[PDB]
Amino acid sequence: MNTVPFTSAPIEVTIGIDQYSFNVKENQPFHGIKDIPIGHVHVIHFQHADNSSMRYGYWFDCRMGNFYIQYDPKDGLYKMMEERDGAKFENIVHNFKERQMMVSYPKIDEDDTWYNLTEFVQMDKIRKIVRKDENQFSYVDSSMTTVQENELSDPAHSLNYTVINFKSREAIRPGHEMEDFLDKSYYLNTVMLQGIFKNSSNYFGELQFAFLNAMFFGNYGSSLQWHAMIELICSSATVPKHMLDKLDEILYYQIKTLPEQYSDILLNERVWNICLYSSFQKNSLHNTEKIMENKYPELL
Amino acid sequence: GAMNSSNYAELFNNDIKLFVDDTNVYRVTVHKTFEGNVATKAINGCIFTLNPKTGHLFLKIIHTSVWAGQKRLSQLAKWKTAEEVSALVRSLPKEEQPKQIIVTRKAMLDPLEVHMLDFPNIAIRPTELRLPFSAAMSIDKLSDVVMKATEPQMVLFNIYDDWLDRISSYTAFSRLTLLLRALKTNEESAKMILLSDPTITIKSYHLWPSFTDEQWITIESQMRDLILTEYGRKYNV
Ligand SMILES: C[C@@H](C#N)CNC(=O)c1ccccc1
Ligand SMILES: C[C@@H](C#N)CNC(=O)c1ccccc1
Repeated sequence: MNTVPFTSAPIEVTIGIDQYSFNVKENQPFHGIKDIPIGHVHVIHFQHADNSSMRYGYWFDCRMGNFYIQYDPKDGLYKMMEERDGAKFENIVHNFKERQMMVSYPKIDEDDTWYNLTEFVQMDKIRKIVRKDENQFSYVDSSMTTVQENELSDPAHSLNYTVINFKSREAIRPGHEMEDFLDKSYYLNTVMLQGIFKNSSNYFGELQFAFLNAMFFGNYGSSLQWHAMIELICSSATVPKHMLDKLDEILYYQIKTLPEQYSDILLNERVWNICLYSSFQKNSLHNTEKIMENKYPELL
Repeated sequence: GAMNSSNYAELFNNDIKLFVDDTNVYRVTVHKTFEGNVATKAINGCIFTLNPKTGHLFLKIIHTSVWAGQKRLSQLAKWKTAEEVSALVRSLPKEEQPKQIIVTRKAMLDPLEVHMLDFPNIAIRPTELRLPFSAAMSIDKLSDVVMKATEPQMVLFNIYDDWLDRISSYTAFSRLTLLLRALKTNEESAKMILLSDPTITIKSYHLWPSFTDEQWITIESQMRDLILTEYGRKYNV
């Protein structure tokens, strides 16, 4: 169980760690988060009390280094940093733990929610989508645009998600126009899975990463990516049975975790109605269809 | 964006554009089977591709053999239309290729877009107008070449005859749309108006009769009356 210490909390802020959150009062003696489960990526995220604009945060994996948070009064945000002096870090942590000024990652033992939301998300793959090679952790915020959003303006600050475009030469083989548009299996299985992603584990991971950034930061381009990756599978007549069964589990946990009062903005009516009721896979997502119908029957 | 009343004069500027109408591509007769069920029999169709500035009509005849053994024919028909329009564009010299293709039905947008991916600079546009191009098969010479076809064939016509020698494209298109609206609303009456006088003939190389300017005014008024009349006989006004 690892720890992310905080130097201090000089401004009042709501702090999230994965699906949990707590409010820290201005200058409240707070020194970080302990008992973080090893084996998963994590996200530590922030919303200032004065400016609910700009949710922002950091994806990290405590196996890759010792990370801490420190407020920067010039740039006006909580910044993640790496401490390279291993013994300095252990001594800081042990002192803050002895003084009981650390919130405890509050995982229930029955609860596999975080695993289920991050099964195929890796820190090495997150760094290939969020490019800042000098750091081992990755910053994301509400405003960052995607490569595809920019094609339609600061490149270093972009989410490089694999661009999916159903009316593009990449998606449509010459001479198979109608075939490939109405049945996207070629594009899913050959172009994306065999050619770009490399396996389904990587396709599921970017789809999971897209969802988490949409949910935690309200990142609009991330939501677009999540839905595009769902639609590409549901609109393929030929999908390996193991991928369909896994997709159903993935989406079930995403829909289960979504805050009810954000569904209006985070869920695209057209994609979900098409996917659950019209597409080739309309009958292959039993768990997802049951939770969607019992939790958001209005959208449908 | 969409083509409507507000941007109507754009049809007659000097940027090459084509209308594509697919309403006569897939044509069937519905009939009963010996067992008392219903079946369809396809008949030859056509794609109506028209340059509104010049009158040049590219009439691609769709022979019933293209449907043999195929499923979901109404959907296929849109993709077949898009395939043939794309093939036509590719066949034209670069300086003759359109800058815009306006589809008369919005369901043609995605099929045409996908087939024209190789032409990113050709805009594919819908229209808010309810244009009467379905009535093209009420022009006797066009219907005749479609029904006689025994194989796929492209036939070129000028749908304006020689009108552009005397009138502008705007006026020619307006006359065409009036004639076709009349043929669509009451084909028999409309054809009575056009051929009533045995002394006005259709030249071998033309589609419509050889009316003088004055006779065209009389004809055009008669077509308007019909379209209003029928609008009464239909709405009881
Ligand atoms: C009771 C504390 C002491 N000493 C340990 N709890 C916290 O630091 C904390 C808990 C919730 C919100 C913000 C901070
Ligand atoms: C852009 C390609 C790369 N790298 C494909 N994306 C992934 O493999 C991936 C991206 C994020 C999380 C998990 C997997």
